[PDB]
Amino acid sequence: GLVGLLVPVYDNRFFSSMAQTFEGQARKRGLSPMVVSGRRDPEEERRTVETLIAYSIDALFIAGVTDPDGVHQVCARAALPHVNIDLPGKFASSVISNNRHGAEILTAAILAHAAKGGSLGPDDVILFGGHDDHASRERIDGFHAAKADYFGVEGGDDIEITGYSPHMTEMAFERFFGRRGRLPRCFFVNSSINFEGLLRFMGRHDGEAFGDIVVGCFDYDPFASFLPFPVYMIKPDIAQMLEKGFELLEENRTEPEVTIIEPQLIPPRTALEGPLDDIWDP
Amino acid sequence: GLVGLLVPVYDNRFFSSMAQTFEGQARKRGLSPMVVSGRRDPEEERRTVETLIAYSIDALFIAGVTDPDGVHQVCARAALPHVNIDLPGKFASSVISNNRHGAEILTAAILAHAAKGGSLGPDDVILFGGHDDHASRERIDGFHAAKADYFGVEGGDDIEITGYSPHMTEMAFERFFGRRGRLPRCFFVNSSINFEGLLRFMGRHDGEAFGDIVVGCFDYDPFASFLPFPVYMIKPDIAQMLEKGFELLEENRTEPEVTIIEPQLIPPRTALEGPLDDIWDPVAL
Ligand SMILES: OC[C@@]1(O)OC[C@@H](O)[C@@H](O)[C@H]1O
Ligand SMILES: OC[C@@]1(O)OC[C@@H](O)[C@@H](O)[C@H]1O
Repeated sequence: GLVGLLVPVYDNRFFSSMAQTFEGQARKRGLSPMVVSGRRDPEEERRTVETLIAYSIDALFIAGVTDPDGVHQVCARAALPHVNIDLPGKFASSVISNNRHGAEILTAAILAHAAKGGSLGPDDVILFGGHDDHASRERIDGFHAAKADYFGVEGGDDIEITGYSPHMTEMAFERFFGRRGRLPRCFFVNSSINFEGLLRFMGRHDGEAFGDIVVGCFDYDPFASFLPFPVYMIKPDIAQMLEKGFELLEENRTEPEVTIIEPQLIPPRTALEGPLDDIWDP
Repeated sequence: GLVGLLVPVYDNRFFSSMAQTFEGQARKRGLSPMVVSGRRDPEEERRTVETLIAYSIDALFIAGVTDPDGVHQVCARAALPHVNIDLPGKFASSVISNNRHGAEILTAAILAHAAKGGSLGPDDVILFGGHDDHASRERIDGFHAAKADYFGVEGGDDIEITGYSPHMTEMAFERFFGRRGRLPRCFFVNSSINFEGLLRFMGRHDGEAFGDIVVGCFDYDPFASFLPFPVYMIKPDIAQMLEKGFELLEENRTEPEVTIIEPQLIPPRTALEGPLDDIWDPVAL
C-alpha cells in the first residue's frame, strides 16, 4: 500500500506542511507514505513518476507540478491512480484551494490594517507575484477584486511581476524601493517563497526601519506571522484537500472533477497547532 | 537507483532543508531521491525501512531517528547501504554536526549581545530544551561551557527540560513567565521545533510585555532570523554532511566512523541563498 506525494520542493513551507499532513493521513489509511520532488521541471516530474511506477507505487498525489498533462499520461500508461492537488489538471480530478476568495479576504484584511496607519491610495497597494500558475492568476483576481471594492476604481499598475523564486522577488523589492524610497504601505506576496525574497531585500538594507508596511502572504508559517511588520496569512485547508484527494482515488468516475476548498485567514502573530501531534514528545 | 532519506518529520525546517539538499545531491549522483518519515517512533521507523527494503530501495540515509541501531539491524539484514545523519549510531557510519561547539559559540554570541544591553547574572541565561538526544546533550554541554567561561561559575539551575515538542516548550516559557514576570534576558532554544513553543507563548500573551530578550536557536530559518527580537541561529553544514554521507555509502568498510561537521553561526536578520536554485524560475507551459 505504498502511496506517493509529488511536490515541487521539500523546502517550501506550504508543501512541507502538506507532506506532514499527507503522511499522517496515509498512516491512518494503513498506507505507506513516500514523498518525491519534481523540482518544477516537466522532464524531472516525468522521470520521477516513471521511477515511482517502476518501483510499483499504488497511488500518486500530484501537487504543484508545472506540467500536469505529461505526468497524467505517464500515470495513465501505467494505469496508476492519481489526483491533482493544489494546481488543477484537465485530465484527472483536482483538489485545490479557493485562491481567488483567499486573496480577496487577505487583501481586504491588509487594506483595513494599513488604513489604520493612514488613508491609502491605489498606488499604495501592490502585489508581488505572477501569471504562470492558475493559483497565481486567481490570487491577482481576488487581490484586484478587493482593491476595486475598497477604492471604487480599478486598472492601476499594482502588479509587480515576480518569479516564484525569491531572487526575482528580491530584485523587485530592490527596484521598487529604489524609485519610491520606501516599500509599499500595503502589499501582497504571492507565496511563502516570494516572501523569502522580501527578507533577502531587507537583509541587504540593514538600518532601515520598514515600519510603515503591512504584508499579506499566501501560505502560513508561524515564524512569518511574528515578523516585525504585521503579516496576514492565508492558510489553505491542506487536510481537507488531502482527504478529498483520498476517497477521490477510491472512486472510479472517469469524469474529472475539480473540488475547491476554502482557505482560512490568519491574523498577525498567530502560532497555530501543527500537524505533528505528540511526534516530538520524548 | 532509488535512494531514500528517512527523517523524523517533513514539517521541521532543518529536515525540510535537508531533504532539499539531499534531492539535489542525489540527482547529481544520477540517483532517484525519495523521502520517508519515521515520526520519532522506533517501531514505525523500523517498519518503514522494512517496507522500503521489500520494495528494493538501493540506499538509505538515516537522519534523526530515535532508534539508530534498530534501524541499522533492519538495514543490515537486507545488506542495504545506510549512513546515519545528524544523530550518531554505534553500528553504522555517522555524519553529525558539532553540536557542542556550535552551542558554545551560539551562547557566547547571545551572551555578548545581551550583555551589551546591561550586565548579566547567571540566572539571566537559560536554555529551553534538552533531550535524551545526543545532539541535545551536546548542545546543553556547549551552552554550559560558554556560560561557565563567561560567568566563571557553574551549577546554576538554567536548563528548562522540554521535549522537542512545541507544547511542552510553550508550557516551560509560561512557567518561567509566571515566576519571573518576564522572559529571561538571554536564552538558548534547543531546536527550531522548540522555537515554535516560544511563539505559541507570545501569541497567548498579547499586550503583555515579555521584556528585552536576546535569543539563540540551534537550526537556521530565514523567517526566524528576522523575528523582531534578535535571534542568533546555528546553521549546520547540511551540504557537507550529505556529501560525506554519500561515498560513506559507497564504501564497504565495516568499521563505524563518526565524522563531525562544523556548524556556522548566523547573526540576526540574515537571509541565505538556500538549497533551491533556479527551481522557481518560470516554466511557461
Ligand atoms: O508556496 C507554495 C506555492 O508557491 O507553490 C506553488 C503554488 O501552487 C502554490 O501552492 C503556492 O502556495
Ligand atoms: O529540528 C532539528 C533538531 O532540532 O532536531 C533534533 C536533532 O536531530 C537536531 O538535528 C536538531 O537540528
